[PDB]
Amino acid sequence: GSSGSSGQKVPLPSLSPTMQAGTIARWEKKEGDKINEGDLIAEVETDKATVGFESLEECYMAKILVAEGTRDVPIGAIICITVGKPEDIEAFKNYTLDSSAASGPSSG
Repeated sequence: GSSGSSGQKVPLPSLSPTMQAGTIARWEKKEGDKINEGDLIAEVETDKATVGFESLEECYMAKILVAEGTRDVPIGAIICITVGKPEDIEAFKNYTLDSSAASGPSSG
């Protein structure tokens, strides 16, 4: 078809039972920062408390769609992206979900 960008979207995983939405406490890691399985990727604030999202494996921060502090973060809402190499990060440095918006959440 078309082999261009090869990244991985990270859908805000429900770190709770009745978790409907969370808040990106902090991005323990940054863009271009190497991540290792277990290494804290970021913290999420839930009615329960501030949870810690661990990595699923080795990789690097592709893009951080949702920054830290973003409140009202729904479950599944890509929080960040991951790649297999840093040489791709750069390419992902300038990534946008469907280039189309005015001011705020639009989602065409």
